Amino acid sequence: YGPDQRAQKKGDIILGGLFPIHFGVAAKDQDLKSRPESVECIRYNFRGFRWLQAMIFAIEEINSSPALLPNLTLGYRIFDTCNTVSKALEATLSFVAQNKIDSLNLDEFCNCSEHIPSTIAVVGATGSGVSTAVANLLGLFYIPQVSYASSSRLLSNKNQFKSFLRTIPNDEHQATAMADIIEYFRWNWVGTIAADDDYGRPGIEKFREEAEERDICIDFSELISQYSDEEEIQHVVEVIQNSTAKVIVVFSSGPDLEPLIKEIVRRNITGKIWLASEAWASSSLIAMPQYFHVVGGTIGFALKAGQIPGFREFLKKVHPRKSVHNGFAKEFWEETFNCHLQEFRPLCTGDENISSVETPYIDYTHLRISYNVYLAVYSIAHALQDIYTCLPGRGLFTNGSCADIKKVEAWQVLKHLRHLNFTNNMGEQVTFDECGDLVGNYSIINWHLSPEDGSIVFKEVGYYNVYAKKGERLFINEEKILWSGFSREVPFSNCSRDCLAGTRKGIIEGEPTCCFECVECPDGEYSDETDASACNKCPDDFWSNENHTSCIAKEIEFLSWTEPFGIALTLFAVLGIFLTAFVLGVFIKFELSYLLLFSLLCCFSSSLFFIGEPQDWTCRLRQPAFGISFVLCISCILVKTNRQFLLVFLCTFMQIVICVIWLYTAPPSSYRNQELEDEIIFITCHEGSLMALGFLIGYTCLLAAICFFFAFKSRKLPENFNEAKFITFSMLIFFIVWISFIPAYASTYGKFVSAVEVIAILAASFGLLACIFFNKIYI
Amino acid sequence: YGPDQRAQKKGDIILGGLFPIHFGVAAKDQDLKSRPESVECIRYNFRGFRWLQAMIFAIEEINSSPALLPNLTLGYRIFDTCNTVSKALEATLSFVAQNKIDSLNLDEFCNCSEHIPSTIAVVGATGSGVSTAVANLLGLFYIPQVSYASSSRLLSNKNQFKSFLRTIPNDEHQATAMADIIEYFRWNWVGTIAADDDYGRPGIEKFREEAEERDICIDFSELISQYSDEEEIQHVVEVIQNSTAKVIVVFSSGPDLEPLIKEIVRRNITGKIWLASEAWASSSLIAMPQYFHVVGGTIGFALKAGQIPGFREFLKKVHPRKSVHNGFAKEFWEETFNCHLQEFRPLCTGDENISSVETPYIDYTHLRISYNVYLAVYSIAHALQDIYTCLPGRGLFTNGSCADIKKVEAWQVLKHLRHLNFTNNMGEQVTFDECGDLVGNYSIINWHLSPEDGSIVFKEVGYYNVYAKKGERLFINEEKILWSGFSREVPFSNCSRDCLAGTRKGIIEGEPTCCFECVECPDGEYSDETDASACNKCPDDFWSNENHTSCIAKEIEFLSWTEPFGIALTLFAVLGIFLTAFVLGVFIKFELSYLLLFSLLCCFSSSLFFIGEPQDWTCRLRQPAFGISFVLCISCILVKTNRQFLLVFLCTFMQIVICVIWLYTAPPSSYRNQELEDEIIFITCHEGSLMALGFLIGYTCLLAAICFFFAFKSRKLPENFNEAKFITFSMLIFFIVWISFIPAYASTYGKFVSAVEVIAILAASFGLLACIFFNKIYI
Ligand SMILES: *[C@@H]1O[C@H](CO)[C@@H](O[C@@H]2O[C@H](CO)[C@@H](O[C@@H]3O[C@H](CO)[C@@H](O)[C@H](O)[C@H]3NC(C)=O)[C@H](O)[C@H]2NC(C)=O)[C@H](O)[C@H]1NC(C)=O
Ligand SMILES: *[C@@H]1O[C@H](CO)[C@@H](O[C@@H]2O[C@H](CO)[C@@H](O[C@@H]3O[C@H](CO)[C@@H](O)[C@H](O)[C@H]3NC(C)=O)[C@H](O)[C@H]2NC(C)=O)[C@H](O)[C@H]1NC(C)=O
Ligand SMILES: *[C@@H]1O[C@H](CO)[C@@H](O[C@@H]2O[C@H](CO)[C@@H](O)[C@H](O)[C@H]2NC(C)=O)[C@H](O)[C@H]1NC(C)=O
Ligand SMILES: *[C@@H]1O[C@H](CO)[C@@H](O[C@@H]2O[C@H](CO)[C@@H](O)[C@H](O)[C@H]2NC(C)=O)[C@H](O)[C@H]1NC(C)=O
Ligand SMILES: N[C@@H](Cc1c[nH]c2ccccc12)C(=O)O
Ligand SMILES: N[C@@H](Cc1c[nH]c2ccccc12)C(=O)O
Ligand SMILES: *[C@@H]1O[C@H](CO)[C@@H](O)[C@H](O)[C@H]1NC(C)=O
Ligand SMILES: *[C@@H]1O[C@H](CO)[C@@H](O)[C@H](O)[C@H]1NC(C)=O
Ligand SMILES: *[C@@H]1O[C@H](CO)[C@@H](O)[C@H](O)[C@H]1NC(C)=O
Ligand SMILES: *[C@@H]1O[C@H](CO)[C@@H](O)[C@H](O)[C@H]1NC(C)=O
Ligand SMILES: *[C@@H]1O[C@H](CO)[C@@H](O)[C@H](O)[C@H]1NC(C)=O
Ligand SMILES: *[C@@H]1O[C@H](CO)[C@@H](O)[C@H](O)[C@H]1NC(C)=O
Ligand SMILES: *[C@@H]1O[C@H](CO)[C@@H](O)[C@H](O)[C@H]1NC(C)=O
Ligand SMILES: *[C@@H]1O[C@H](CO)[C@@H](O)[C@H](O)[C@H]1NC(C)=O
Ligand SMILES: [Ca+2]
Ligand SMILES: [Ca+2]
Ligand SMILES: [Ca+2]
Ligand SMILES: [Ca+2]
Repeated sequence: YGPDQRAQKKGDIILGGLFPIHFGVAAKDQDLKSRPESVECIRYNFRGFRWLQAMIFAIEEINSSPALLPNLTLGYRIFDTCNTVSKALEATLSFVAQNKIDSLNLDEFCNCSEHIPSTIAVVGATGSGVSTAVANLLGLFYIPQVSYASSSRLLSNKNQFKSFLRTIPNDEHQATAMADIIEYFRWNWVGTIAADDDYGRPGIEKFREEAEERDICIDFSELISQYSDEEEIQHVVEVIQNSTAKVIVVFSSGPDLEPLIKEIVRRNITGKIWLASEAWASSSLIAMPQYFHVVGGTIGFALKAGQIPGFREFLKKVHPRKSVHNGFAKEFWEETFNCHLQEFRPLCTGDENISSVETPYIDYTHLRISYNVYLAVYSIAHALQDIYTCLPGRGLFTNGSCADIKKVEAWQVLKHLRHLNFTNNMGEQVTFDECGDLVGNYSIINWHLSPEDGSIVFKEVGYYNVYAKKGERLFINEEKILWSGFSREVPFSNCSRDCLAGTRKGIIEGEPTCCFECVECPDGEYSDETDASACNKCPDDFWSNENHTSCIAKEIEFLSWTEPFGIALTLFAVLGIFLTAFVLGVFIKFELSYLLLFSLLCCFSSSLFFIGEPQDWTCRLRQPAFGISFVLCISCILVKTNRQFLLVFLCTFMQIVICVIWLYTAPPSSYRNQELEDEIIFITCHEGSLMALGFLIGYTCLLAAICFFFAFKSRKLPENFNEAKFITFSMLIFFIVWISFIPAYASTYGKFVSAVEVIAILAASFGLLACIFFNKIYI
Repeated sequence: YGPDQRAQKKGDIILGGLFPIHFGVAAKDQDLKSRPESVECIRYNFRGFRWLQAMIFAIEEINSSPALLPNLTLGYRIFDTCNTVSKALEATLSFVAQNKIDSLNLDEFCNCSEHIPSTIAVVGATGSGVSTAVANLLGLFYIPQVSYASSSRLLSNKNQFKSFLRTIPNDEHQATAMADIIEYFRWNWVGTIAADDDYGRPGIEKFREEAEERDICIDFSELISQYSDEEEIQHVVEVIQNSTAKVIVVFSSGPDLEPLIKEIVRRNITGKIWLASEAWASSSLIAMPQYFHVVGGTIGFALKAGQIPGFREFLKKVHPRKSVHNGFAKEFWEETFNCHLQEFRPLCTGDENISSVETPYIDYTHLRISYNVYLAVYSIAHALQDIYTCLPGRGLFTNGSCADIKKVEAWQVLKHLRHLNFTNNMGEQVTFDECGDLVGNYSIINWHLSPEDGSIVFKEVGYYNVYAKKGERLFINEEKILWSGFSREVPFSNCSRDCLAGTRKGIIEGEPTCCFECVECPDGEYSDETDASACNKCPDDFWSNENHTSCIAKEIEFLSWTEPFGIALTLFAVLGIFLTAFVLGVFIKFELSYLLLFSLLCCFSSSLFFIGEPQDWTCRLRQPAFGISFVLCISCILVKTNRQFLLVFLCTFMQIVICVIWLYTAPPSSYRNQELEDEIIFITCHEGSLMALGFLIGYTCLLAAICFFFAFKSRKLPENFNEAKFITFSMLIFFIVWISFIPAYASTYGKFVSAVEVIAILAASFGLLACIFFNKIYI
């Protein structure tokens, strides 16, 4: 009863089933003026008819093989749910009719003897919005429902759907796999689209939850349906166009993506790569050749294929007349041959060849969901077998006493179906968990266009092994992947382009972490990585390059010790020492000959002892350059004609006491200065407050000035061949040198702050011997 | 029939109803050894019994007032769904029993005359996981279901739930309101918790979708249930403890938050503020006084209260004996008085006072959902009224012919219920939209503890006007809000603390945009805002401050025009001019008196014409400082005793030709230099390649040196009171000055690169007159 398009066959134990022979109900909506009537289904699903044949075929195989359920035949009352909850509930209200005694004792059948004989276990409700609505009605009467296709995670809640097992993997793994793919191809800017029913809605939240532990920032997220209006479809395609993201993760069903794909083709939005859910990655509505402008390269998923023997030869044995136990055969015949079967449209002779036309009923390469239908009805058969072959004192019920077969109930088959452990025709073990589902391995496919009259071929490009360890589960042989149909290079679908090794990452306000700008950082930056979020600072003896990469450029070494700028002045000091020694020899052979020669040679020999990079001793040894000058300027008071002479320690010991007092105040330490930035590693010796200045003013500007007022009366007096005149000329040379010293010493730094003093001491002590020794010798 | 705890009363038109008298079914799960039986409900819901009394009371009011539905009495078959889909489906399978002809013609009642008289419109299914499961079964038979409490957005899909209207607002507005509150209090780091059924799951996705257009980054998102296990509850409280976010948006129901709230109290996780959904913000399971350590200050929502007259006096008229049409009264009596009614537990006399004990059945301050029950049954009455008072040729059905009352069907009441426009007892208009719901205004409450024996009082702190414009809908009078129970200051719940105006925002890799670090930016930074994501760069005449805020510090103005460093040298130049003029007057009164006085005064008067900030003319007027020196040094060849003399243009015109050729090569333009960074706005005049150097070497070092070999034979020759000797002394002064000029000119910059040349010209031209004019005058 119920609907009047059944597929019915009597038997001892009646199964029942629910299959999607059409794709939907008609678009007519009632205004409720007239009394409402049953809505008529519109499209046709040859894949759904193949699923129905796979159920019926395995029931004939169980009734054929006598090693499984002997002297007991299986019937079935297979209905058709046109992918709608109402058409499914009209069927599963006729499934539970004899069981409807427990609340309504007022059934009292009164229209049949066996009273619509009680279904033991229903196999069906493909959609997950349909299984959720049928498993609520098959949960009061405890009839087990073994669904072959519904694969949402809401149905794995065994406090509400108390009797629901399924032979298709959960979708907690597929939303992990679609994040592993996006992580593996190094994308971080994707968008999601999900069908608004119980399949896409809790299956895109798992992808959102598992693509933010990988940094898979989501761009947009829209929900579609198969009954959405034109404003909603236009809004979804405007969000697709208004964005810049090439990976679109579509977690939807077959005919829910149809109004979006039609309109995206009609508006020609090319470039995106569609990661596909399992429900539409092998679909005879989206894989159509004229959609291949926008739908190509769609890396999808598919379940593990099966092998059913004799099934393809059983599919061709169909007929609208020889099949008396199949009410859908006439509708399939008329829809596949464009006939009109008589018992615009020509009358059908009924002698056609089924292998002649091209249709998804017989043009298939792998059984994937049809094998799940076969496996579900074999699961119910292998539970009825264990009820059949149970010995007393051994079973599963209370006190081990198992139940009979001739009066078997639905909850006993549910109890045995929970504890199921059997083997297929492929040697695999099938067992339902505590949440009642199987576990399987996905085989990632790709959408290629066959270049000889073929529609679309699905080329397998890897797997997804769910048994392996977390992290190593995905294998993508990416030399078979044709990006957007024809290309070969992996497309760029990041948000902002990853900047180079000279720049850092700077963010925009109101945009995610996955989108930045990239600016350069200054002054000791050294962005050593490629995408560093903050470039560091260099060590103090290093400075950044021109391209702002790793700072291998060190700072200065400004010393000029043996350089060709200081070595020539050292040669001048050696020439002064040699010219002094050649006069000392002529003064020895041929106190003003001992001290005013020895300290005079010291003032020109220790003046070469202030070059190079200074240190503690080379920074404390600047005091002899004045202490020896104060003793070598004693000739101006010792060689005069106004001459008890060995009391030069009335000034030399004063200078020595000044030096011994000032060596603690002006410290014996070079001080490295930071005046420039790039190459500024200095050494400047940092005289304290007044020490060397007071020492110079009290010796080298005081003795030569106290000699000045004493020799100004003798400058116009020649004596001993004008010795006073030559002393005054050397004193004028010394005054010119000490006038030239101080401003050039004040207005220089570093390399040129010592080369003024060391040149001025040379220029004074060379004149103070060349004006005097030559005139005293050559006369 | 169905369940054997009904509330039944016969009548002409039977309504039906579904109410949550208990809170859930017992925790016993079947192992299916025994034959499974009906599970027994556990807790009690006095609020649910108040809702049942509000339905029954309005049915008595319709049967009482003769102005509404006269000569026609309303019955009801009210059942009890213990918040479970299975207990609701056992009831709504006994609602549709006479309507079960359309698919099963084999009903053929055979146990009643009227055959369980057909319910016209059911009122119930409070939960939104229960209304979704009952509206699928009341959508084949087109019975209208007017739910009073289910408020999810999945039920507003009129292609699947074809007959479902409701008198509670949708939850597309409440998830907007909870984002408006978080935006209004300036939070950006929240966490969400949602009950895993059809209420929290599509209601937290709307909050996630509307709290990322406001930048409301989400921290965590967990799903709970009332059947969750201890590992899941421990995981949720470990995510709450392991996070740092104080705003927790709980979108859940009453008894779904119970195992989380119990365990959070048992582990004492204090500090969080719980934004509440409407379902538990006024709940007699969470608002309990011992939970107030962690549950306080919970800014919730509540619907608009109603006024039902006579209802509180009707509630006290209940009795287990006088109520013959109410099967729940004995259970309510026994559960509220701890009795055991006879027809551990003492026997009940049945003479107690209902207003004596404290219970949520009678301790209420505002009718919110009870008014919705009243409004739903008045909606069905005001649709039956319009079927009653329809004139022919005027109705809503086909060709205007409306239907009778004595044979009325469910789809006619559905048609009239769609077109409903009536008025309450409060003067408000009630009309269902095209998606079949009402619109209402929320009244935001807060959870205060009453400090005299009270449990928890709910103090209203504002509203949420959904009729107003988008953006201005929320009004929070925040001087009534007690944060976490007692406090008064708004709590800080951002991710990272907003940094100051000296620093920028730097990001962390692997963390959202809402969390940053804050580093300082250098060298012309001027972070003018408070939380700028990138600090700008200053204009070139400005440099950054010490605190790196807005750069008001301008650069240098190094000129020294009228400063106390250049004005004293200008006074020295004026003194040189005056001392030259006083000698010119004594040479006039008492060509070497004309040219060697006029050009000599020019060389000391135009030497003050090179001070200040230079410009085109003040940078081209450096050439007279050599052109006048070459003409004023002509005295050294014009005043000698070896003296056709007016051919000084054999050198002065050569210098003039050099200047006229070099004024284009060395350009007349000051060049601003950038040698330092902070205060470095310079002017340096940028001599070209060799122009001034060659001019100086060809005039001022050439004439004085060609005079040298001519006057070296006359230096030992006194003539005209030693004029040659005084000329040689002035030439030695000039040679000393031009030896002191060049190194101090080379080793300075800017302010000290002109003050060396302008001092050296003064020192040369003062000596070249003071050595000569004084000896020529005073003799
Ligand atoms: C889109 O943005 C992505 C950021 O999420 C980029 O992903 C980055 O790719 C890098 C390779 O180009 C990865 O570097 C790897 O780092 C690990 C250590 O973390 C090393 O062992 C690997 O050797 C190294 N890879 C190579 C080739 O050297 C980054 O780790 C990775 N970022 C993250 C967060 O994982 C994408 O590159 C970018 N897209 C494009 C096209 O550039
Ligand atoms: C948590 O982070 C939030 C960032 O999302 C901070 O929110 C910022 O608060 C500022 C006020 O303190 C807002 O400034 C306002 O800016 C508008 C113009 O955009 C002006 O008209 C207002 O006058 C100005 N407010 C004041 C008081 O001057 C920021 O706009 C706002 N950020 C955003 C993105 O809106 C929170 O402040 C922060 N929490 C705490 C406690 O600081
Ligand atoms: C799951 O997928 C994997 C890979 O696609 C399959 O694992 C292989 O199984 C064969 C047969 O046992 C082994 O010889 C290989 O070594 C396996 N590959 C590995 C471990 O990488 C497996 O057949 C699939 N199906 C199931 C049910 O596990
Ligand atoms: C919705 O909420 C608002 C504010 O809580 C209420 O609006 C006020 O209504 C009264 C009566 O009409 C007016 O006098 C006020 O001016 C309104 N306030 C405004 C416009 O800010 C309103 O009563 C609530 N209910 C409905 C059904 O709108
Ligand atoms: N899991 C799918 C059902 C499904 C799997 N494969 C399919 C192929 C076609 C149609 C539906 C399916 C759903 O929830 O809807
Ligand atoms: N909308 C709630 C129903 C509800 C509203 N208020 C309530 C108060 C108590 C219990 C349930 C409710 C839900 O979907 O579940
Ligand atoms: C798309 O972008 C245009 C231009 O900014 C804008 O006008 C339009 O509203 C956008 N549409 C959507 C859906 O964002
Ligand atoms: C869509 O665009 C592609 C490439 O731009 C082009 O080949 C194709 O013909 C277009 N189709 C339509 C219908 O505009
Ligand atoms: C043993 O089995 C009988 C019926 O088979 C049952 O009534 C009884 O309770 C059982 N006893 C135990 C201890 O299991
Ligand atoms: C039962 O199933 C388990 C795995 O689920 C398997 O290891 C075991 O071999 C099965 N039992 C038998 C008897 O095959
Ligand atoms: C909480 O933090 C601790 C310490 O880092 C960690 O060991 C634990 O696994 C965390 N738990 C969760 C649920 O994040
Ligand atoms: C929980 O903590 C609060 C404050 O720390 C304290 O007042 C209260 O007594 C605690 N309760 C328990 C059970 O530890
Ligand atoms: C008028 O009404 C009759 C019955 O009331 C109906 O059969 C007929 O179709 C209607 N005609 C029009 C034009 O509405
Ligand atoms: C019908 O409802 C509208 C608003 O929905 C209201 O404006 C109008 O007044 C109502 N009709 C009557 C007759 O009150
Ligand atoms: Ca398909
Ligand atoms: Ca934003
Ligand atoms: Ca409650
Ligand atoms: Ca991260």
